Amino acid sequence: AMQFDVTIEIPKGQRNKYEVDHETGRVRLDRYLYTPMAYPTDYGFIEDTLGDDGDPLDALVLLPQPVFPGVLVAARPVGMFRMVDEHGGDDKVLCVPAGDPRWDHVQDIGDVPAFELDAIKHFFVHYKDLEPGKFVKAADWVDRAEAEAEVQRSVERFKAG
Amino acid sequence: AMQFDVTIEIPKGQRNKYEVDHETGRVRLDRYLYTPMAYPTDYGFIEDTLGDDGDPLDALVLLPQPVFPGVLVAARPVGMFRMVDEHGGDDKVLCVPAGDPRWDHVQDIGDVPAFELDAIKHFFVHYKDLEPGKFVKAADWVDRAEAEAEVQRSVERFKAG
Amino acid sequence: AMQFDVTIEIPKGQRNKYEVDHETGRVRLDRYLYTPMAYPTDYGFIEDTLGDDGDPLDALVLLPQPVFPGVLVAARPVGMFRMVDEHGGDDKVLCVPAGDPRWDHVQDIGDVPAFELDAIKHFFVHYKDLEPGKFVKAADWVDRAEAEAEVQRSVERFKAG
Amino acid sequence: AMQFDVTIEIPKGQRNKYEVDHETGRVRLDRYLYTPMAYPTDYGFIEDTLGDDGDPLDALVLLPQPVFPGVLVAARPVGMFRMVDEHGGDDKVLCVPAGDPRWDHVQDIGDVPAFELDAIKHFFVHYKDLEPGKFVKAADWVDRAEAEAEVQRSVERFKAG
Amino acid sequence: AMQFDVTIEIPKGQRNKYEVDHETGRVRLDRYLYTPMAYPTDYGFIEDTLGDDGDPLDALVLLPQPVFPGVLVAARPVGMFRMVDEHGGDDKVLCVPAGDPRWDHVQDIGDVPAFELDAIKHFFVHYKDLEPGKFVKAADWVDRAEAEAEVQRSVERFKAG
Amino acid sequence: AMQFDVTIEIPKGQRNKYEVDHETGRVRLDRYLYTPMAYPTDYGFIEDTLGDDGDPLDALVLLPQPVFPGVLVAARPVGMFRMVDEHGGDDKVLCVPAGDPRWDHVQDIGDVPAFELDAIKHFFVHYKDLEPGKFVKAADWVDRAEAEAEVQRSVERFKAG
Ligand SMILES: c1ccc(-n2cccc2-c2nc(N3CC3)nc(N3CC3)n2)cc1
Ligand SMILES: c1ccc(-n2cccc2-c2nc(N3CC3)nc(N3CC3)n2)cc1
Ligand SMILES: c1ccc(-n2cccc2-c2nc(N3CC3)nc(N3CC3)n2)cc1
Ligand SMILES: c1ccc(-n2cccc2-c2nc(N3CC3)nc(N3CC3)n2)cc1
Ligand SMILES: c1ccc(-n2cccc2-c2nc(N3CC3)nc(N3CC3)n2)cc1
Ligand SMILES: c1ccc(-n2cccc2-c2nc(N3CC3)nc(N3CC3)n2)cc1
Repeated sequence: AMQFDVTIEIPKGQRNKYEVDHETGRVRLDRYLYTPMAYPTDYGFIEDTLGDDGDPLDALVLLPQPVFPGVLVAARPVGMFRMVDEHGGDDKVLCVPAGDPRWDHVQDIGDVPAFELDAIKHFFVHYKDLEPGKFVKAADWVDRAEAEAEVQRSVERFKAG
Repeated sequence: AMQFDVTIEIPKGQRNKYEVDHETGRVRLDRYLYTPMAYPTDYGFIEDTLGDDGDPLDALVLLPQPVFPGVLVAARPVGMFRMVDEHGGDDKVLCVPAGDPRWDHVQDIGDVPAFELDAIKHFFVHYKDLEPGKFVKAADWVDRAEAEAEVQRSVERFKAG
Repeated sequence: AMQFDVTIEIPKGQRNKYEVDHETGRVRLDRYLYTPMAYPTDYGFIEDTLGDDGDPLDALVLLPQPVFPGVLVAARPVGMFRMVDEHGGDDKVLCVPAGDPRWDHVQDIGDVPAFELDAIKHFFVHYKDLEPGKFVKAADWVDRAEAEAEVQRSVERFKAG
Repeated sequence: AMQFDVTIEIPKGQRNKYEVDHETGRVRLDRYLYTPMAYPTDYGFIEDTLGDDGDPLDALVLLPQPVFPGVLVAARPVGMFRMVDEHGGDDKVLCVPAGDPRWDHVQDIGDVPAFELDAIKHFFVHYKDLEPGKFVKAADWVDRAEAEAEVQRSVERFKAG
Repeated sequence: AMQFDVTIEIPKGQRNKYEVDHETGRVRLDRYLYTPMAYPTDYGFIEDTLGDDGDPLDALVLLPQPVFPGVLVAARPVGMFRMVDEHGGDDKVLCVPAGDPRWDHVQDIGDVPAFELDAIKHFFVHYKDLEPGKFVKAADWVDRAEAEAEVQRSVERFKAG
Repeated sequence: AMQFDVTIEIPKGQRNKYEVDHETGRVRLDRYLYTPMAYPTDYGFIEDTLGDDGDPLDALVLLPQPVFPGVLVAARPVGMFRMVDEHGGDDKVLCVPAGDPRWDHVQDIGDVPAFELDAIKHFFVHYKDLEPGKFVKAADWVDRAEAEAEVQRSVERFKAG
């Protein structure tokens, strides 16, 4: 089964948006969000990847308790959230903790409840509503096979360099 | 100057929606919100009032640090958020702490920054997006004179009974 | 379907053990726990009940986010944790929030994962290990039909008085 | 040994100052403190007392973990902090949890370390520095015998009424 | 306009005092404060500077929500807090987040309210009261032009080396 | 007196178990604990050591307020918790903050109260009860002289390499 390390930038329930400077590895505060919304899951990027937009591939990790910015988590994909914004393509791979038997019944996107997927969709659709010249469109949930394919080629793109 | 006590139901930054049973005075959990949003200010109702919808008049209080559910706060109005939802009319009076000199430059709705008012508007417009058969419309900010008038008549309505 | 109000005494993740004085309705700190353990779910009692030990019937409520001590929650039973301690019988009804469609797939004790039930069992078995003259025994999970029966007779016992 | 119930108004580490309305029993926010200071211990008043200033006798309770406003704690005195402010006399009885063997080596004011007593003194001396027309003077730590005497007469004063 | 990166050592509302080892870049706990006081703003140092005392130039950053130790924040100066302690000179540049339109009305020290500046002054004047052989004196607020000048020469001093 | 730097991995009161990758220095989430237990003290490892099991020597640090993962703390030993688990030997040195006069009365294991040592023992004995093929045995508290000896040889082992 596929497995990778996700560096968590943003803990769940945060209104601060943290980034990592990929040159130095330092955590940076991007901004305090302009809307009254909180990140629905722990958010980060997959280590040693180069995604479809020239930045590392983003990842959502379902955790029982949040972690701190900069922490590594061994994760496995169960699906992916596909979206296009002002950057360009900006897809997020949905993951669970790898090697944890408490998440063994979550194998594909159908195993995740609709209310949770709807909530995650709602965040990314609406969190930049009050920022001018920033939108999102083409929001769509896809299965694990599609998620594994995008991880695979993002590792290939990274190795070429 | 006008002054009243607000019973805070919901602290700022909460995703739990608390109500008060007005018969008993007990705090009740209404629901965990279906959207990934947090209450932008401390939220409650004005004591000894009966609003335009047959329930007590709601109030938003700007606090530097949040309080707990059930706590009283002496407040004064600076404006009001006017809205209509599935209940009917459901206006919220915007307030600051009374007798605190740190809020003396906030006297009317123009003194509150646009980014804060936009954020408060955004919460109430979008927080019930994933609940079916629940909407809001006619969202509008009004000045202190209009807010003081609605408080005044809500006290009259309450005394008649 | 059966439904009742649970008054939450202890939030999830707390090491403080709160009780309610049933004469006054006041929240009281019983004690800070002697073991390094935290309450695995939100813990309280069902209103207007008199259980098999002469005190109100205890209840465990599965919540996504914890509440404060004294808060009411409309709940429905899905099972029960049966145990005997130094008090005598001391059963806890396992519940979920009533009227919430996100918990509709949890109807009986089989729908709750083993890891969660094992964790809840582990707390009540071990949390009084360092308190002398305090034990527990006969720890056992039972189904909803058994839970509904104990609620039913505890309401009957309460009405007789 | 002497024992009494303390109603905790203010948790440890808080910058919000809560009071209780003694007519209704409701918790009220007095104010957010003007200095960058936090309450060094859990703070409240002893139930059914009338102190040397016409209000209930205040109490500081040493707890391992803080509680919520309005919670009762069975406590026993080990000393008292004597002070005079703009109100008049305003003494605070230092207490530990009663019936807890982990506090059995704390019997009198000498058993409490100097650094903790100095820190508690520092709070009450300096927390109203930026509020005009508010001071404190005659700050002094006294032993348990003196504390027990003030509790005793404050109960007598309360019973006369 | 002037702009720089501040590495936040201490979040707002903390009683732990963190430092950074400038050789390694590791966060270190200096000490738990001896007084019952909390840091009034987020506190750190400006990257790539060498101040008037041979250490990096300290900075206070006004944030709506606190960050974690080690996080970078792009900031711009609006003033400076001038003080002398047992180290020697130990000035702190007051900043707001750069490129955030919500702070555009804060351009100079006059735009910051007196209550906030008084509170920040109060912390640094009193937080070492219970530490022997440690004082502060010559506490004074100065404008942006003075702050920009000290940043400018601290960058020059750093480049010389 | 002996003194060393402890890198804190796990803050007190956490159910997340963090490790450090000793190759990179990155913090990693090992797992969310399977039992409803929280870490009784701040937990980490001593820098530049190689213990009796081929990994760095673990350390428990008594702090008044918890720190974040990755933070350095100058500590001194007062005792050691000796235990054998599925790894092999896995001893933990009990420490207090070095150069802090508030901990000067804690010099050896006898100065630490029995309730605290019992609680720490209880955590490590029971926290892996629900993980299969994981046990602990030979749990025993030893004095400072024994702790200093194990630190001494773990530094020797580290220097050989
Ligand atoms: C499927 C996927 C996720 C969830 N879900 C939503 C909120 C929390 C969870 C959750 N949370 C957990 N853990 C670690 C405590 N486990 C699961 N399980 C697959 C059975 N689900 C429920 C069903
Ligand atoms: C006008 C009204 C509110 C705000 N505002 C937005 C977030 C926090 C505040 C705030 N917060 C405070 N306090 C108590 C710490 N005071 C004020 N002032 C009127 C000057 N504003 C700023 C300007
Ligand atoms: C069955 C029962 C409970 C859980 N469980 C364990 C931790 C959190 C949950 C949980 N949490 C949630 N909510 C409100 C966010 N929903 C559910 N679901 C029935 C599908 N489960 C998972 C499966
Ligand atoms: C005497 C009195 C108080 C303290 N002290 C200061 C901070 C925490 C404590 C404290 N905290 C505790 N508990 C419950 C965890 N127990 C004690 N003991 C009397 C031995 N002290 C230490 C010595
Ligand atoms: C001037 C400078 C600072 C403040 N002040 C004090 C506490 C919070 C604030 C504050 N907080 C905010 N944000 C981000 C939420 N914005 C501002 N504004 C310049 C209008 N002020 C108020 C007026
Ligand atoms: C001996 C060793 C530890 C403790 N103890 C247990 C919980 C907190 C403490 C504690 N906590 C503290 N600090 C920093 C606030 N100081 C001490 N003292 C040696 C006197 N003890 C009490 C007695």
